[PDB]
Amino acid sequence: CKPKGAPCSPLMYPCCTGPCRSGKC
Repeated sequence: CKPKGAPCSPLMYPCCTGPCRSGKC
């Protein structure tokens, strides 16, 4: 799971905690 500060994609990179904050966790 993508950690805080990392780039998240609601499609391919789901944040560990909570939803993707529009580009980052």
